[PDB]
Amino acid sequence: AIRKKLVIVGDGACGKTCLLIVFSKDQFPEVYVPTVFENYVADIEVDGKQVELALWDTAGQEDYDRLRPLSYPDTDVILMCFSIDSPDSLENIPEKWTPEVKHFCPNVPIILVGNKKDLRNDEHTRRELAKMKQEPVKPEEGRDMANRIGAFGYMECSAKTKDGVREVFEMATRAALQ
Amino acid sequence: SMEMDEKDFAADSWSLAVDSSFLQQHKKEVMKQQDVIYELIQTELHHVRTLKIMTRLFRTGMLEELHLEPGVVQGLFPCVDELSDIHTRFLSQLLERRRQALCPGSTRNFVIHRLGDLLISQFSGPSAEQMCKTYSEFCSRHSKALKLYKELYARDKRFQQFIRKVTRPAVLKRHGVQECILLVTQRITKYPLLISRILQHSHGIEEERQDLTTALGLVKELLSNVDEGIYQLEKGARLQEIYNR
Ligand SMILES: NC(=O)c1ccc(NC(=O)[C@@H]2CCCO2)cc1
Repeated sequence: AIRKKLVIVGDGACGKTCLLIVFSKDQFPEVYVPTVFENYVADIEVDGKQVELALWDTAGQEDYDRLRPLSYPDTDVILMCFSIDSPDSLENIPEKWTPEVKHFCPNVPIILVGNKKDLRNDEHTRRELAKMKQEPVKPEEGRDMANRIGAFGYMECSAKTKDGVREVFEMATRAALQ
Repeated sequence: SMEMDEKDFAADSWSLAVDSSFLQQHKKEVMKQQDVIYELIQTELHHVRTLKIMTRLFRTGMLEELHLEPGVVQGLFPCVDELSDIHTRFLSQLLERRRQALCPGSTRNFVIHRLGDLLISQFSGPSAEQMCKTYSEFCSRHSKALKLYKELYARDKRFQQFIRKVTRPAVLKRHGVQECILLVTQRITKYPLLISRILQHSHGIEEERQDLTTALGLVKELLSNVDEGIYQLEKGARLQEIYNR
């Protein structure tokens, strides 16, 4: 297998840690959801090619501008996350996360990922957002931002129900192979 | 890691580690608090273990089996002895706090009610100064270490064979040289996430909520100081490139 490296970036409440935990764990965390993610080396077979994909989180590094870039060396694919229940996490993508990743990871494919897609049809989420003149991120709003920032592609998933999780990591492997 | 500690931290959580008859005797809030304290100790155990792989497996194996130029092994594993000393002592205190709290007749049933004070001690005074100086040095030498590793792996056959041999076992899957370096750099930024979640479930005793709030503040000051003290070293960087920063 060829070795590839993946790093997930995004705001503190974007759901990046939960996404890495659910993908890596063999059994879903029904008793305890871990606070942090150390690292993992996933065995993935995509389109007939065997890859060892090493997974890394940037959670905890959001406020430390000189510590955070040390996670970037030799990255082959970036998952850039936002939460669908947080339109404010989408607005930070183009002028905060995108220029940083393009500077430290030139030519590295970025997949923009909309997490917590299950909250798009959650009444509590819709009521809370409606108090700040907001609504859950629309599918076209995600695609348009991905198009604008020069992302390799746009995908959506739910770490809670597991829907879309496998497809995100299999597509990340294909991007890393290009 | 030693077998005694691995078995004590083998379960996915505190609620799965203790006996179910002991678990049933506690309130949900106590269980939530204990599950996060257990994760902090379990990840500290794994972090000290990463430092042992770096010093004993990699560093020592290179000195005893390879003929590398002087000061090359130091460049690959900067501050590893100092880091191991800081974290082994911290782990010792965390493990003794759990051990003191075990019920008589049990090696697995315990509740830690007073973690805040231990965290204030670790993240204040001389021990905090040592952590700040050591991580400022380590994180400033991080890129240099990865480049030196990549150079040696590409040009030295015996170095390539040594790495492939010692990293072949399945238990080393996540612990290659470059993975260990990033695991260590990322460790310090895990602390505020763990402490904030422990604090979220430690409101029952006001003295404990206060101590954890103080510990959280101390960790953040330490991280801010480390972040401000970083400047990446580069092999062959000229003085002109440095003073024109
Ligand atoms: N193509 C592969 O080698 C492959 C790797 C991993 C998976 N599993 C998952 O992605 C799911 C996601 C939640 C639990 O496991 C499936 C296939």
